[PDB]
This record gives sequence, structure tokens and C-alpha cells, in this order.
Amino acid sequence: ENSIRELHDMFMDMAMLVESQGEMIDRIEYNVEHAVDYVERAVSDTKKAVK
Amino acid sequence: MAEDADMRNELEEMQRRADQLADESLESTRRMLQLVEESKDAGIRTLVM
Repeated sequence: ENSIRELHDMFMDMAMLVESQGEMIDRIEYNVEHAVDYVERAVSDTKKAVK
Repeated sequence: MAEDADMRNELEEMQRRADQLADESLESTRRMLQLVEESKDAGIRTLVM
């Protein structure tokens, strides 16, 4: 049961490890495509800036 | 002879520990049924997220 306690406590670590990491992806969630929203919407102009 | 004796006798209970102390081991086996599953619960849903 102490082996259980240890793995369960390392797992209430682990579940929370991946939990707390998990939202950083939501932090990317803006910077992944709104970043694209800058890049493509800009280079559609840079290619039209020659004109 | 003309003898009829039909008789009975009584039992000696072997000392089967003769205390509740058995419970504590039984409490450990409770907890290993109890505290184990949620590991898998949060495990499968940790894997979902």
C-alpha cells in the first residue's frame, strides 16, 4: 500500500504536471495562428508592396 | 454387560488470534482496493487531455 501511496502520490504529481503544462499550449493557441494572422496577411501585402 | 452408555463431549477452540487485530491488515487490504483506482481514472483522462 505504500508502493501504492508512492505511485499514487507521484501520480497526483504527474496528473498535475501535465495539467499545469497543458495550458501553456493554450498560451501558444494565440501565438500559433494569430501569429500566422500576422505573417500571411502581411506577406500578402509585401508581395503587393512591390506593386 | 447389559451396558448402554451413549455419551457426548465438548470442543476446544484453537486460539485463532482471539482479538480484533486482524482488522489492521484488513484495513490495508481495504485501502489497496480503495486508493488505487483513481490513479487509473486520472491516468486515462490525463492521457485524454
